[PDB]
Amino acid sequence: PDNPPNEIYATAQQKLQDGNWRQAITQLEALDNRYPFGPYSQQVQLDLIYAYYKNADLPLAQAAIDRFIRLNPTHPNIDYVMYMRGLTNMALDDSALQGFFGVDRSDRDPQHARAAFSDFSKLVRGYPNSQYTTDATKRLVFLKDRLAKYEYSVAEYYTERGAWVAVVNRVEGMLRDYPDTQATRDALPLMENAYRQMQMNAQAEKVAKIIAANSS
Amino acid sequence: KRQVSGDEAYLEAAPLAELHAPAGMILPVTSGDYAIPVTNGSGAVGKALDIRPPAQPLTQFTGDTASLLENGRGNTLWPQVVSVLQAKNYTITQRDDAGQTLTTDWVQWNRLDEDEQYRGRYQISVKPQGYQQAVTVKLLNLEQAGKPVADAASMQRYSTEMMNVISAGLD
Amino acid sequence: EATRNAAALFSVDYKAFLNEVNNLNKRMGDLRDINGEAGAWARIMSGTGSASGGFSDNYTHVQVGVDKKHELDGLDLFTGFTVTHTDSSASADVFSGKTKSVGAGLYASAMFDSGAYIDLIGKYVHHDNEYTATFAGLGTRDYSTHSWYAGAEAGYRYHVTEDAWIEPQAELVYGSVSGKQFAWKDQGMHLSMKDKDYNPLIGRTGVDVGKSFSGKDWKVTARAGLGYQFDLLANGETVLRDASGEKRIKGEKDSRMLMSVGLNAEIRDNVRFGLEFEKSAFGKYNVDNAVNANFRYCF
Amino acid sequence: VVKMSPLPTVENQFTPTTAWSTSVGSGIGNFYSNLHPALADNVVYAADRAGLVKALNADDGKEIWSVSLAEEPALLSGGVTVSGGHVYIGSEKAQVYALNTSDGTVAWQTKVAGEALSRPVVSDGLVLIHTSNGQLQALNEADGAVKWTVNLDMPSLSLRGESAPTTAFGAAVVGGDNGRVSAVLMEQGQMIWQQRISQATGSTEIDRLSDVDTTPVVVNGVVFALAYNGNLTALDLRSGQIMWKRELGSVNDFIVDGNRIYLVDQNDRVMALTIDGGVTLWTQSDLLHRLLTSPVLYNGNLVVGDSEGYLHWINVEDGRFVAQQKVDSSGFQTEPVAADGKLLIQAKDGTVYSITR
Amino acid sequence: EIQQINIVGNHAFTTDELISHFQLRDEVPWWNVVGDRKYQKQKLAGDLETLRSYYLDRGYARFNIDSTQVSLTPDKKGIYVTVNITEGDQYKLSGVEVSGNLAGHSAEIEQLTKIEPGELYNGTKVTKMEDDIKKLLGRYGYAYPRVQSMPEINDADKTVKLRVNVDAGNRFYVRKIRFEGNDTSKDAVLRREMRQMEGAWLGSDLVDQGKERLNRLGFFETVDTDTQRVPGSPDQVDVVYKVKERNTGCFNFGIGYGTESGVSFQAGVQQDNWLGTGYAVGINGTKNDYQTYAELSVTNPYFTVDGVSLGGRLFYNDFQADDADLSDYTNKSYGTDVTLGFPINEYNSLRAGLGYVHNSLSNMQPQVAMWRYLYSMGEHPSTSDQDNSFKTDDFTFNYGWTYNKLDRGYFPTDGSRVNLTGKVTIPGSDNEYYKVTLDTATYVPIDDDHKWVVLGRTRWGYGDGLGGKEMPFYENFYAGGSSTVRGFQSNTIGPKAVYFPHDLCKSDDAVGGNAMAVASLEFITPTPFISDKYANSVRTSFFWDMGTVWDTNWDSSQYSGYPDYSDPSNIRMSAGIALQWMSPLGPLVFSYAQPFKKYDGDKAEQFQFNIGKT
Amino acid sequence: RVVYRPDINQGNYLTANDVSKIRVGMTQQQVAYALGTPLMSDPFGTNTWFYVFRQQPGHEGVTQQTLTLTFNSSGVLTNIDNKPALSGN
Repeated sequence: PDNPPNEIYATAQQKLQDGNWRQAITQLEALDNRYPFGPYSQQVQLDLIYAYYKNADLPLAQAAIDRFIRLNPTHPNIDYVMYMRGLTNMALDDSALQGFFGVDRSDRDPQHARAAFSDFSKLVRGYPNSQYTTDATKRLVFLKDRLAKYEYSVAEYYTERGAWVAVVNRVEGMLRDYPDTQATRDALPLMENAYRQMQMNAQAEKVAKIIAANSS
Repeated sequence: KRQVSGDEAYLEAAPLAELHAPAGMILPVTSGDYAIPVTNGSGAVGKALDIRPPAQPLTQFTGDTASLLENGRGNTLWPQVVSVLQAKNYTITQRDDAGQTLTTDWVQWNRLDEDEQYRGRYQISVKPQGYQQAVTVKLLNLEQAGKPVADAASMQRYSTEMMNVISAGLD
Repeated sequence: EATRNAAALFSVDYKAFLNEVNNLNKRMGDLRDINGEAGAWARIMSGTGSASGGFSDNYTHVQVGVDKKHELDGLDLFTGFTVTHTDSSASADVFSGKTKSVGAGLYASAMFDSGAYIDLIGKYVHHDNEYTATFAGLGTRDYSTHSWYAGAEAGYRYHVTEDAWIEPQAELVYGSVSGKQFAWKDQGMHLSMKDKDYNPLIGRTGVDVGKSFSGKDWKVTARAGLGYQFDLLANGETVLRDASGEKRIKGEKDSRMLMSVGLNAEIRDNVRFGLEFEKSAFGKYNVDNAVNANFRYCF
Repeated sequence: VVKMSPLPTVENQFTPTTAWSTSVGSGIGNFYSNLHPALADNVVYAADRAGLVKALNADDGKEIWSVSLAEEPALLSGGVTVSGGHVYIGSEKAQVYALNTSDGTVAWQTKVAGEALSRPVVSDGLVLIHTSNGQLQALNEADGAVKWTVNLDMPSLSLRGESAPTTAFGAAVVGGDNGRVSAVLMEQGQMIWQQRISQATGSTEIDRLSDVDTTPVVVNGVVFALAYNGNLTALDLRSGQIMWKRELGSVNDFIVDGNRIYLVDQNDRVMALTIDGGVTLWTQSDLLHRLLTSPVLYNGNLVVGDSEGYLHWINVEDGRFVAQQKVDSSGFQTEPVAADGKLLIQAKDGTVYSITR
Repeated sequence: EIQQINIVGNHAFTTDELISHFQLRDEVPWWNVVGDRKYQKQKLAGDLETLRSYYLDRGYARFNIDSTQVSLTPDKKGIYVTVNITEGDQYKLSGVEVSGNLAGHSAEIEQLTKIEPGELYNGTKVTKMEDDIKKLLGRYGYAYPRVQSMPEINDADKTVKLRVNVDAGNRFYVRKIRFEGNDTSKDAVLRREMRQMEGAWLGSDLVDQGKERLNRLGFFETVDTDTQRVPGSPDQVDVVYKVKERNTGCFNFGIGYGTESGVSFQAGVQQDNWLGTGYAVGINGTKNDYQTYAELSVTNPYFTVDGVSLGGRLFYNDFQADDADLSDYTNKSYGTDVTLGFPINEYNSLRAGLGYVHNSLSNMQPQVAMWRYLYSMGEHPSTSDQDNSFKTDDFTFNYGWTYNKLDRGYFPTDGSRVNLTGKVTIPGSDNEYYKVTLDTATYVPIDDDHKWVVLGRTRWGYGDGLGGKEMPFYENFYAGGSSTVRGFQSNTIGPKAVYFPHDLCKSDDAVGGNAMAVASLEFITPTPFISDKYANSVRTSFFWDMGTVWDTNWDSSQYSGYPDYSDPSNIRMSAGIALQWMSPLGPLVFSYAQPFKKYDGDKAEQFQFNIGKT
Repeated sequence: RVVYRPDINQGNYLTANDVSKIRVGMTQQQVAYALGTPLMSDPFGTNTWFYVFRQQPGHEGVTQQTLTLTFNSSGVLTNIDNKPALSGN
């Protein structure tokens, strides 16, 4: 039932402290939909974000991020919301039984990693003076390495099959977007071999030249 | 709890090292959006970061700001603060200069769990005449918590939240 | 010999009635924890038992059913239909046989806001057995009968805690089964035994405590307790005539006890886990049940 | 369905009995049309839906002739009209029949563009039929010879049972499926004037019928029309002017007493209205939404049917259930006919019943 | 509620058959409740379009809907709908001509456009022409051509000529091929099934075959192709295969602590796709006072990237059934095999391999068939006594041939799958024999909706020894149960052992016949009680089953008193209803079958609950 | 060996008529219009263009044809080169 917001809000933050995400989110949703324009319902929406993230309710977390950013384009705490959106995408990406068996989820679907990289890039470009920028940048590095590994695996397969120009396009895009990764360094030999197999070595000497220059 | 959900595996990421073209050679790499701007550190990484909603004042909270911004007998907050300093917190301000209304409190050890033993600080208060209502600052001092001394944008908001919620209770 | 062997089959028929006897949250599912009055449930079990004289048996019952209803003001009553099939195999001193029974019936339940619930069920089945015994010269024979099983139960759920509820319950059920009459004239002597329609009744009082943790962190619906069952009536009367003379037999009451069950913890939306307990009443009548534990992990 | 159907009260002052029954065959059935017969020299001409048609002798109910016009069924729609020594009929299959009375075989058969819902009418040596499409056609009695096809406009929601035009001073007037009641000079096929008496006094046109499909009645210069959505109007033959208006309407069949005018509301509310101001006299609430038919004057009284097959009688002053009749248990959906001091009511299978007072 | 429909204004066809093709219905037929009688404007327009097609398809080109009217009774309960039309007249297809900047493939279009002269117009074949001409031009890689059709009509000659203009456009190339939705399976397993190679000229047929192969892999509940052009270069198109990964494989566990059996232990996993690696791993085991069974098997379908597969298995079967001596004999069977296979074309695969087996059986119950087998082996033990032991080891070579063309990977709605498995011995083995088995499953639908389908299952098997020998009985065929004749009993059909006295005593149990043949016909229909979302998650079938297994070696002269067993004529026959359900726990079946023509020892079980494989 | 190796195509194809349209001294745009957009270019050093036609019907000798068109860094055709390939294996 409805009552003054004091007791309901106090119980809400108290059970957030206890960590009972179920009852916490039920209470918060009830209070928010009861007072859709309360004095400080924005804090309630932030608590909704936190509850969805910690309760493993990721799609609802993403939807609530989108709703909050649409209703509140400018606020002293946008960086937190965008960081949570990126965290949502990150967490959705990497978690399964391969985590138990330690299988590199590198050549799987990269879409979620791509979206997370986009959101973290938006954040780090936006407010470098915030407090989440360092962890964000570390996540940027990890994600970029991951995408490079995925493209490397695709190129490796296409070489294995014998399609000698799809590999060229793939590794060329890899160079054009991942200039500072291990994957491109390892894929340069794929360039060399592919150019060799086309009877047009003229670019193959250049590939060997750049390989020798950067091999050290 | 209190950290990010995922593992700290990305903390062990490989270094981001670029490559240089040789003589008489060009390189088209600078043609995408996957560029990582260089930024300094001094940020809580790994599980050390405290992901937790930044509780809003419930006005001005840019730094440690705790000024009070519609009331006529707005001076009634000081006896209410005395009531707050009474059984409400059982703690009379360290310098309760009510005549000058500069009732600066003393450092405490209030606790709210969250894997934290205690978190209390001297939320210094002064009551000027600003804005529509009778102004009253809540600028806190150095926050103690379990640490000897420490401060952070969210951390200072935690101690200020205690002054924020209680002062707003008087409404 | 021949007279006692039929009683064991009547006891097996009582055991078949005893096997047909189940709980309220098990035979027809828990009265709570299901939000919709429209829902389908089932009951698959395989029990066993034994008695003095080599009378051992093992039965397997598979039943399904559905119910559909709407809501009301203070009592969300529901009702529906169900089907069942039982198959058992038993052995004795000089007797051994297998029985089966296919039947259809209806179930209903109603729970109040005070935690008290009631349930009822009624089913008609066509039970046919086929057994061989060398005593009395009968040999091998198969006989069929119609069984009308009617049962009622009720329970008082107490909200002891958020994850604990001590819910006493009491039930009473009566069933009508037409008897079979047969003469052993194939061996040379009449030895005719005639069994009439039996309409026994039996009640049961049981005290149990169920702990139902949730959130997939524990997700364990454990249920401990005990119950006592007493046969109110027993109409297993059979009149036998032979060279020595004429004899009459009648059914007997029950004073049986039943123990708790296993864990039955379904953790996540894709996994399962559960167990069952069996009462090894060796001292009383060398009685027993069947116990098992298994779980399924599907990727 | 959740719809109130009040029971009929019991009142009696005289006992009328059925003169005879006919049972022509599978007539109107569950359909809806304007199948009512015509009387000429003590012989009624009943028409059957399945293509049958029978002439019957009055005061005795004796079969004269009966012929079938099967094709396959025929689906007769128009009412029975007689002119010269012939009868004219329209069918739902977009055909028109000219039958030669006693002979039975069609004197001449022609085709029309659309269903002939409109009751056929003869005037000035031409028969006027209004198709269920937005067209009206004048046909010659010799052999077809469509004189003209005057076009009309209508939205795709109009209720059936289209209006029957009436002639006066050489010009025929007819209502429209949107309220545009118009007049046409019936010798060359030119449309003079029209006006919309039906006001769309609602929220959205989907729930608004706002069309007139009942025949107008002319008295000197005054004439009337009745739309489903209401909008009773008195208008004069000279042009599109309105002497007075009323927001009750909601009728599809009405008669005139010379001084008073009767009507049937949608909720089955019957009142008597005056020439000048149209003030109600009384009302009846015994049968609400029971789908009564048109009232007919007879010996200074009114006779009405119903969709329950319970014939009702009404006093000319203040109304009174002088007699209540029960002849069929399935109901009535036809239009009553009175001539030579005799009343006839059509049914589904018993079809025509001639009553005695 | 709708009441009447009329098509007044026609004089060529009857009203009833015209309205028969309408989805909208005006009146319910007597002895059925198949259809409803309401009013819906959108389906009125749809049926109007169908009516337009059903006139234009037979040379009534000069046809147009003059008008359509919907009305209402003055009671708001019954609705009449009328249509007034213009039939026009019959017309004849004068001829066809082609034009445009068509590509050098003009011969194919010209051949495909050929129509028998003297025939009337029909819009259905014309529409087929545009559709399949577009498909043809897409086969060579023109995804976006534009075609126009003009039916010139000469009424004075009752003729209609079609002028079709084709605009091939530009060449098309695929820049990238990106997958989406594969949460677990690695990109390699999806990419290795493709036939439209990245960086080449597009082929629509190649993309279609790729999506078909992804479907046939059998671990994707739904797959949808999508070809979209890049907003960059004028002629470059990206291709995406939006999949939705499903469940596969199960880990199960159980313990059977009980008085009558002591302790029974069961565990095992079986995935056809291990962690997305693409392997297939099945391991399981059980231990009991009567049973000790275990087996392990691993297969890689892509040992090399052409289609070559390599798979092996091992098994230990020392169950040691001793108690009660109920038609059981002490037996330990341990063995292994390894096989490799390769495809011979796009749709047929061969496989071959080698195997070692060893079997030790002691304390065999007496019966004539096994005594004859042992006599053929050269051993002559006592008839009434049961104490002999037999050790044997066998080298063997096995092979197989598979044809697979199925619209989907599991309970499909098209195609056929056949599989032949041959199993011969080789010199150096104690046993000398061979055995050939064959399975076939053909799916044929009845309409393009692919919801109602007929299914034909056939299983055959036969073998024998060579050089005056005979195979061991323990490797003989069996019949009865799911995946076989339904409803009878698990492994109940066949010759029954003849027990020696301990004269001859007949046994209800079977020993399996050397020659087996069964067949089955199934109607498959949707489930009316299942919503749309789960509609493609269950299956209801009506099955008619027949089967027969016998022994081709039966010296009926020596024991002519007992019923003959060398007679294949003793057919069995059953039928019933089967309900296949796919569950988060896996695939389940449910059959309520009533045998029609049954024999002795049937042990009829009208309720079977097989789990797995299905 | 004998196993089914599916057919493989590895670049934009061209014919004799496509080659005959080529003349030295034309701009990038309309030559791309004439021959389609090249799939494999050289962003390394010079901005030359390649047109490779490859066909490997499976267990058959690969057929290759290379058309290398070198352009100045302004947008016009500098020179061309054609090669029926089939050298080596």
